[PDB]
Amino acid sequence: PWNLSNDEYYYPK
Amino acid sequence: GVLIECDPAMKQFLLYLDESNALGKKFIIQDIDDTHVFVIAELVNVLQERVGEL
Amino acid sequence: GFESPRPYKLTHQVVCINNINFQRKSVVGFVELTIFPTVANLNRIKLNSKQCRIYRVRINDLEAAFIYNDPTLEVCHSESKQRNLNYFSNAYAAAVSAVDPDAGNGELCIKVPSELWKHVDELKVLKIHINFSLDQPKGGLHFVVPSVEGSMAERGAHVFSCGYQNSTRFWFPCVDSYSELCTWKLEFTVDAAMVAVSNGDLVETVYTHDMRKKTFHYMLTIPTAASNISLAIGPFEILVDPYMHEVTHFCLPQLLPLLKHTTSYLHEVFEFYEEILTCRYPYSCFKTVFIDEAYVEVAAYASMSIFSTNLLHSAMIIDETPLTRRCLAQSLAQQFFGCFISRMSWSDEWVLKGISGYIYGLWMKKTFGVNEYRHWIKEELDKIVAYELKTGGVLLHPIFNPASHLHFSIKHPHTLSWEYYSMFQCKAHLVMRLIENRISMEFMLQVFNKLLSLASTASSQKFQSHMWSQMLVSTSGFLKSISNVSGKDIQPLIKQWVDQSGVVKFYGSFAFNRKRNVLELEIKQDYTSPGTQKYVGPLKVTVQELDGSFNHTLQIEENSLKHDIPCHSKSRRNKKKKIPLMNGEEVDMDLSAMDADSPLLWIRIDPDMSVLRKVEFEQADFMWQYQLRYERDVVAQQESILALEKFPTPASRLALTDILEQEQCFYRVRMSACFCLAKIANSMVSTWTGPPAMKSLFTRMFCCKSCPNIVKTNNFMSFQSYFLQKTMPVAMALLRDVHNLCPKEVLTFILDLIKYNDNRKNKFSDNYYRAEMIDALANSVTPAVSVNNEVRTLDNLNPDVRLILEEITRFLNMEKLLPSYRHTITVSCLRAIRVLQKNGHVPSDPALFKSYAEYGHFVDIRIAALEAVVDYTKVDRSYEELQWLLNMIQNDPVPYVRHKILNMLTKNPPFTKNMESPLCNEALVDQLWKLMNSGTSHDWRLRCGAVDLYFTLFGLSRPSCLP
Amino acid sequence: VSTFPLIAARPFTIPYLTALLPSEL
Repeated sequence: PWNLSNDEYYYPK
Repeated sequence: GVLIECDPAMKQFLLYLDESNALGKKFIIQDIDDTHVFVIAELVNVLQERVGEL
Repeated sequence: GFESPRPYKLTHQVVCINNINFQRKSVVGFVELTIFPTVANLNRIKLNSKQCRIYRVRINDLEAAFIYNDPTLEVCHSESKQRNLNYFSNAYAAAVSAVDPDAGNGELCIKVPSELWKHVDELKVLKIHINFSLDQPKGGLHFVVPSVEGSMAERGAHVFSCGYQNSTRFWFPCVDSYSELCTWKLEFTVDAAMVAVSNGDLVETVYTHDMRKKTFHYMLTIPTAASNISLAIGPFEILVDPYMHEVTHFCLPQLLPLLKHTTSYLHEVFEFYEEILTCRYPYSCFKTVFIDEAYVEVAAYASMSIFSTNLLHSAMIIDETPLTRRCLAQSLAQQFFGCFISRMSWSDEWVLKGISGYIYGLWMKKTFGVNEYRHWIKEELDKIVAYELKTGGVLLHPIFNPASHLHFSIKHPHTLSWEYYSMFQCKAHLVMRLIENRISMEFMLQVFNKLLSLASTASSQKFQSHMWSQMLVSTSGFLKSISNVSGKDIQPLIKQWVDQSGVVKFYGSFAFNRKRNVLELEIKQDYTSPGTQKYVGPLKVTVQELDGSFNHTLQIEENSLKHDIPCHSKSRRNKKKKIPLMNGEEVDMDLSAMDADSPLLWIRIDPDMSVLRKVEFEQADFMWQYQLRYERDVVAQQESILALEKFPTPASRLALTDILEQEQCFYRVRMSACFCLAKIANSMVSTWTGPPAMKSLFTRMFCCKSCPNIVKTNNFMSFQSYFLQKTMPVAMALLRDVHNLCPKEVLTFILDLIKYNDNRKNKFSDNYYRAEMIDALANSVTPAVSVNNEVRTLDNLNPDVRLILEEITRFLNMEKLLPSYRHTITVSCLRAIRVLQKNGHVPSDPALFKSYAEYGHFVDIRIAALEAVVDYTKVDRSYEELQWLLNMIQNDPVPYVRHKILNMLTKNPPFTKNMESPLCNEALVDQLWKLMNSGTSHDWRLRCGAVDLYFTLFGLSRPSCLP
Repeated sequence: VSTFPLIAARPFTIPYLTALLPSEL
């Protein structure tokens, strides 16, 4: 129901 | 390759010749452990001359 | 340039519908077309019509003579003894081409009266007034009339237009092609308590003189095709969007709060699609209708979308919010690029499907993150390589057969198999991602904005198609607009991935040359398989060495096999320094497993998925473990999980367990690591030291600190440990002991997870977690040890299975009194009873599933019960159950259920062509040939499903089991 | 009937109302 992709740890910028 | 059994403190002696000799591409082709190294066949008799200083 | 295949040009069409009778399932109406002949001596005018009884036709108020014949009603003759499928496919393609409006043809042939020939030679207007009647439609308009008494608005009866592609001929006579654009005037005289939703904007709503009926007048000034015109008449609850005010949402009665919560996100979808493209939404209104017994889950017409009510959820329902959200998003993407910009031929359909799927993927990227985007792209690519290696290949943009490796003709959308249609849309959006890879994303959005801007300057003119054909896109026009905005042409990429119909297969293996410090890759292609083709372009490879991550481009010509790339130092093993990753960060790695002589940690062939490929790389197991742990790409973590199943060493168990314990890993990687850890644990029995896999980890993550066997009370507010918590016992139940039986330590753990479940404290529902608990109980069932075919009775039941059977009985009975959100526990318990019947535990009796497959049940229960009956008639070779299923295909009220029964009977067939079965009569061949020929003549999706079933059962040649 | 009795499946006239609607709210 939300983002749930830990994007700040895989693509930090 | 050519299996050569040596001393752990003496293994790095042949590694210094690898980065200094410009004859071929690379002297040591494979390093098993601290007491086993490999080599293109040609420098055992030449190494016997360096025993006088070693 | 667009030249019409029709000799006339249609300008305006009036569709008036009166007398919608819900008791008799009947509509009456007329249709008035305004055509301009482009060629003199027009004589006959050929229109499209199915199922409508044509009463009279008047051309310019003069009585005209029409003749009707539909060759697609009975495709082959009844007295032809042919029984092969290639004959039927050619005859069906010829029959569909004989009613095709994309040629000059059509089903209703009207003859122009003689006195109008001097009006038609000097090209002046003709106004054709047909009046028709649908007596009891089997297609097109679907009447959902419940059997509660009361008025038709009090019982909840409604009509909606169903079908796919050109299926508007099924409820009024038209020119049912996507290329005949005209303006529209739509009047519907419905009951006073009902509302009629359609395309355009509602100009007025007048009462009738008795005030018992009212007429809804719609006008559509944007020129759309007849195939984009829809209708939904019912007692709908109206809800104006509180954010965007031209958007109205219609639901069935008593479902207004679900509609309020569900359609509350749609303004963000509107804002996204209007800011990546720079055109505003082209239509003046937007209407979302939620209905019962829908054809597809989401249909998109001009200025209107028809969804099923099964998408409506409340605020406490998770695991359904993203699915409904993305259904709304792809309906809006098709509003932009399937309904406003239309198709010029049946070729150039890949353009529209690709643009719709590509901008919907951009929406998914922004909304759910780049990681969910990569996971979705990888699952679509795996889907297409599985389908293309299975059967032939999908050919985007064929040229008119061009694809003769497959049992249907690809000249028309209504002869395609449904799986081919799904894979067509899938491959179209992946090829559009490839075009974005060659020509950057901002230029791609500029292409789309140029197409939309040409269409919207075209959409306001009044000239009858002098300029209205700029709203139709083609392949050549799309490539020309790409070449206009970028200066590069993509003709090699178009020639490889569109015109050629194949995917590539890569087999890679490396060797590190220590002497010259190089990495010798060895990439060979399998190009002799039936689905494959040969790749000769460039290929990216990413090598992670100790000095960092380096990309290399390899030129893979036909005669190429060995590619020598250079390698860097290994001075980050001399000192302990951090090894820099693919992104800017750097980590501490345990380099004890790495080789001493090689610096390279892992290799990835084609990391960005820049080709349509299937890679089979041969790394070492420590390289797969390093790629699982320290990679910053989710597709590489997934492929390392997939490749670690072949290496059951304890270092791989440590790698997957460290992935499972790790938050700040993407959650769908941990959900895969559960099943990978279960498979590895099953393979290293008689070596496993401590407890079963993931149990201690479950008690560490999700149970109480003071009580290990009591689970914590449910708080599902994190949405990543919720998914991991509900997927971990399902994988944990696949554990097996040395005796091949599930251990009683994991089964007891699952039963204690079921008993101590308390959900009185979270703001979310528990139906999916409990349904997954039933799925975990079903996974633990091993086949029973029947002796001398002993009858399975209650006393000789397994002591393990009696607990499982008690739990699923309790769950199903409690669902009968307190139901779940979509009867998820009914579906899970029916699936588990079929699991217990598939092994020798419960008697193999289909009567329970036959009672759950009746008409009055929810559609998820119906398809789960019918899946159980299809599995039963495959295993027990039942003749009467197959006749039951074929009868249910012939006469069921819901056509989605008929399509699903044909689909499940194709996926899990009762016999294949290789099998000798008792169910290989001439009677079954005659029944299935009659089902292809007649019987399925009203749906275009049941007929392709019957063709698929006949192909799966009897093959392309003559049925063998026949005189 | 004594061991594992199942309540029989009855069809609804309108099944989406008993499926989709929440009961505790």
